[PDB]
Amino acid sequence: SFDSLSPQELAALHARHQQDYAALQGMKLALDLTRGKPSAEQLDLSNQLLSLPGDDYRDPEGTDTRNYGGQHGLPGLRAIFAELLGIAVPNLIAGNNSSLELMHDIVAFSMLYGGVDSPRPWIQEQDGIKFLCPVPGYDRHFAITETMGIEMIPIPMLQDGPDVDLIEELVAVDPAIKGMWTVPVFGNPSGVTYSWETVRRLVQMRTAAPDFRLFWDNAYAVHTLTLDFPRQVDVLGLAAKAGNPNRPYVFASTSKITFAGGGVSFFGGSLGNIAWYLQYAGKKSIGPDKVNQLRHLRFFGDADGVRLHMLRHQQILAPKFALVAEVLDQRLSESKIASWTEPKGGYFISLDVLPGTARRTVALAKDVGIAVTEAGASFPYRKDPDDKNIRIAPSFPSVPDLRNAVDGLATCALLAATETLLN
Amino acid sequence: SFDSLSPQELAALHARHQQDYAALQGMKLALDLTRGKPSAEQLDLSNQLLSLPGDDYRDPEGTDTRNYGGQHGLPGLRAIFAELLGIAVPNLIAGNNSSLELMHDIVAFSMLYGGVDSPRPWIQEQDGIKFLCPVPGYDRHFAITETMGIEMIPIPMLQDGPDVDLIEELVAVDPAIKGMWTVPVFGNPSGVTYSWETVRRLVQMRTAAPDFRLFWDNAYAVHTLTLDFPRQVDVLGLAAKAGNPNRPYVFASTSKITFAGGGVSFFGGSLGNIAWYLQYAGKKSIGPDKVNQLRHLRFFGDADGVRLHMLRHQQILAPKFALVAEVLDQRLSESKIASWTEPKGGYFISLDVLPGTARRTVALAKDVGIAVTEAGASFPYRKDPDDKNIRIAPSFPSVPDLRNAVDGLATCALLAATETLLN
Ligand SMILES: Cc1ncc(COP(=O)(O)O)c(/C=N/[C@@H](CC(=O)c2ccccc2N)C(=O)O)c1O
Ligand SMILES: Cc1ncc(COP(=O)(O)O)c(CN)c1O
Ligand SMILES: O=C(O)c1cc(O)c2ccccc2n1
Repeated sequence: SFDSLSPQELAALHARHQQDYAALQGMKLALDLTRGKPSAEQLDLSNQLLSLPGDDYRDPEGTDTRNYGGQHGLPGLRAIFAELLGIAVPNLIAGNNSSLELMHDIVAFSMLYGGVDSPRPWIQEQDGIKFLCPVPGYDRHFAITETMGIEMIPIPMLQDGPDVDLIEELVAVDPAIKGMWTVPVFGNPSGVTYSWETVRRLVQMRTAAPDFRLFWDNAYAVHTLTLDFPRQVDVLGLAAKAGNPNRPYVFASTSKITFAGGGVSFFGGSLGNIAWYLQYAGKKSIGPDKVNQLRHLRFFGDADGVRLHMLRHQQILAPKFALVAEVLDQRLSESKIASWTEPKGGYFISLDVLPGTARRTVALAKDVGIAVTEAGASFPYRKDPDDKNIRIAPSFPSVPDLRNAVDGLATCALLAATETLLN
Repeated sequence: SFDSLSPQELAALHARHQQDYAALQGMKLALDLTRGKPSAEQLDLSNQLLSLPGDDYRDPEGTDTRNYGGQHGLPGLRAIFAELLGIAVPNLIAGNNSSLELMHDIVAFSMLYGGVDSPRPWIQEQDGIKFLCPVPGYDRHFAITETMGIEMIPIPMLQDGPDVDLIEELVAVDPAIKGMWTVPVFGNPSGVTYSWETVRRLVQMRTAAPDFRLFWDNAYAVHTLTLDFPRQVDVLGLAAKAGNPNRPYVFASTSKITFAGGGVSFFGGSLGNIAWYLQYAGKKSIGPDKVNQLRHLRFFGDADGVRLHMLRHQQILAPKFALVAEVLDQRLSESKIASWTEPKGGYFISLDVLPGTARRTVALAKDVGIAVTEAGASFPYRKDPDDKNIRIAPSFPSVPDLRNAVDGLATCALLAATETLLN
């Protein structure tokens, strides 16, 4: 254990780490733990999509999916995800291949036009616009707010959601706070799922801004690492009962169900928000790709079809997550320099190494050929005040590559730890 | 000859037309000439896309199209349209199913961020922003500028392009004019193709705004109604020789080549404009749908494959355009109340009836069950100052429906003419 270590014991331990690191570099590795994309083996599960939908190009309504028209998306596919998400079909639309693009356009519409009940477009707010950002969180959420000039306020994540006490306090006195980024199930990468009590408070709390929005990015809605699927909290129902029906914007995607970048996105909200979004989305496109929505409807068949498909993903992913946890445990637990999540779903593991050493750890790994996500990536402005957090993405590499990559990463974290202790 | 006539005879002809209109009212019609979309017969030409790409999900470069990554689009598909458009592959990207969406986002980026060489974002221009709009023009272009609060200035269309003399005088002295909408080949709905000399002048003219842009929406680039395809003028090359390389934004689409709403879009520009667009598009999406780009590349094979496919469209469309022309000629020519285009390509015929009667003509047709595009639809703010222009969309209906609909429209146009003449 490294808080109990003598001065000689630390110098010798640092020396052993130096040899481990020397040995590691001599292996000339070329490994990568940085992107959360499905493995080829996962993608193969959806290869039937590559020959679908075949000659019958009509959906169950009789719609010719090959021709212009229809902003809402195919109702038959929406009905499947309506069940999975617990959102009524009229409150859910299906888009193109990117939920991020839906999230981006909603922010852009808010800047240029204002939301459905905004006093003015957000670009006209002379004191600027703020979003609350539970951390660790999703760097592509932060990039959207950063690029639009929206200030980001980081919020600690707790076991069953973010720090709602803190959130409630900020929004009570600051009318400039217009939004909050969330991934409310198996968060990227905390792995935290918001409890019902957390959700109830977030949709009931009084906000100084009358048009405050929850960006409810349910990217991992069905993405279990066990054989159970999580119950979806009824965020839209709770918000309406609280008198804030327009507050949540719900997003989902099949990027990690079928093809990453070749899937279908979803947006859910109040009827007022659906009409608001479609009014402005109609200036941008005649409508989404109905053929790809038809392929997905034919492939899935129904919601049980999606569930069955997700357990097939789970059987591939779960051993990779178990391996990462075991390796971190065997290399790091005794030193007590680190801690990590053991998620029940989602695509990431969040590792905290010794404070003050995360950047160094990442740099050490890069010079032995192990690519590790940049330090601070899960924080707005890439600013991790403790310089401790590293994201690990287990999905893509083979099991043997994953073992080599995480064992090397652990070697780098230990040497970085002894380096800082000696100073 | 209506305009030279004899008052009881004018009254008698009006009585004649009324009998024609009563007859039309009997036939209990339900017809529609408003839909600029491919017929089901045209869409059938591309039904093999519904089973593509099949088992081989890799492009020629080995890219797994089922997984994340890559903003430019598949190089093999870009190479086909690079040849068709005369734009080098690095200067052309392929998007999702909507070129309109590319145009919208570029305008949105210009408002929020400014273009690559703008002095400031357009939303920071205290005197506002204007676009030049050749008329008749594309209403969805006008909807983008209208929704963004960009003032539109209509420009008369002439035989070989818009009124370049007028355009040159406006842009030289007004720094608020930032852009011009164009459809430079087979314009929607004028059918006018910009001449080589016109293109040359538009890319050389001095503009008061240093970041003036030509929105070069080449929607109908290969969409001939004869057995020959137009030359593509090298707008990007000519602009670069003029010292204005950033001036043109080129757009294209397969919406009327393969599936309308299920095709692939394209954006072309200087290397600076490509990098500028992708920088901000990268905040919106991880990237476009490579699998649909793969289906199109596999379906088309090469540029000659696209050309032959377009000739298959021409065989379906040309008799429909010929029928409309034949009916208008036989019913309206003697009266001299009207004139219409005879386009060599594109999707529309532009009809001018007697000035002051277009709104009435449309109402009369609707009241006998013939839906006709509303007066002013091809003008910014829906303002046709002469109340004469009607757009005809020949592509969608069957030959018998097209014949009945255009013949009905003529009766309404004739009846509307005699009404105003007696008044
Ligand atoms: C919470 C949340 N919301 C939306 C999305 C995007 O989903 P859409 O495809 O529908 O737009 C995500 C996805 N995250 C992944 C994927 C990712 O970034 C990535 C980026 C570049 C190259 C490869 C990649 N694998 C990651 O963080 O690595 C996400 O976690
Ligand atoms: C001139 C023009 N530009 C753009 C578009 C939009 O095409 P897309 O389907 O690629 O958005 C159309 C529709 N045919 C059009 O006529
Ligand atoms: O939904 C539509 O029917 C629609 C909308 C458009 O902008 C079109 C443009 C060109 C051609 C057909 C079009 N059709």
